Amino acid sequence: SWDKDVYPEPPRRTPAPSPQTSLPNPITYLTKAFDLLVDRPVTLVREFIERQHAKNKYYYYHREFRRVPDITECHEKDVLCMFEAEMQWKRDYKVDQEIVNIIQERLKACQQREGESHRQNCAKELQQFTQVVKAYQDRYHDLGAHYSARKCLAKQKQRMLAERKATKEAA
Amino acid sequence: MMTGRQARAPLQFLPDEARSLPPPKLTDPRLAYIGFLGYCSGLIDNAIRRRPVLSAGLHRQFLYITSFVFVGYYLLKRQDYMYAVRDHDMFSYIKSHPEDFPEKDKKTYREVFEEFHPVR
Repeated sequence: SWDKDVYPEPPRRTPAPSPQTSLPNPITYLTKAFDLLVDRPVTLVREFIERQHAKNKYYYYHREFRRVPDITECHEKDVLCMFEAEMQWKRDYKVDQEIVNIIQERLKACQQREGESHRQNCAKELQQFTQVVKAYQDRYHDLGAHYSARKCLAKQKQRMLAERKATKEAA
Repeated sequence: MMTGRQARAPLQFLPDEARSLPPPKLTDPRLAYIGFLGYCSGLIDNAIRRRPVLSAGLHRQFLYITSFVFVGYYLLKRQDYMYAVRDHDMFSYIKSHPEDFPEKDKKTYREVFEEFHPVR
């Protein structure tokens, strides 16, 4: 199972099949034969496997990390804490890449689900995708293949300096 | 470059203050490497005289190993004494003259400027 909020789905609306001809549709008989031949033995096998699972149950946990002061509260050429800051920054980079993957999956699922009405029924998904890729480009882009927290800090300082000269030139 | 240090007690391979250091153990990896060098020298001596390498001259090989391990132990003791002298003199002159060694105020990353060059 998955959490419904992180991967939302609108509720389905399947029409009732209204027959208008006297010819019986063979797809209903095909589905009935499939449920009589395939669904029951697979369900029985899955029930047996679930019983064998419920005989012996054990747990696994999700690892967590506490907060360390980041690269901006570290003395220069001081390795024993700025290493931890770089470590946490790389972990945040990986988690943020997974967040972008989640948003991309949401956008593609919206497009495929809405089909021919994708130009109208998925404005929110495309807007959120545009926002998250704009912020991702403003955070991590053009870092290089040897990226570190110092490079990202320098890029953020450069961006804030450009913002400062932007509001100074506009006032 | 230590011409003014050993001049008070010249021609001393191992002085008295060298006994103040922890002596190297008999299981030092460098000492075992020098013993391996002695064994290799014994093997080479057996090989160059057309003898069975792993059988002949067992007492010769043991003497080679013993002599090499002895001279290696004494040379390692002298090396340890010399480097103790080196870093002791370093720390002593650092302590004696702290005007030429100011304490640098290590600034944090929150205000120092690092130039960023984007890659594209």
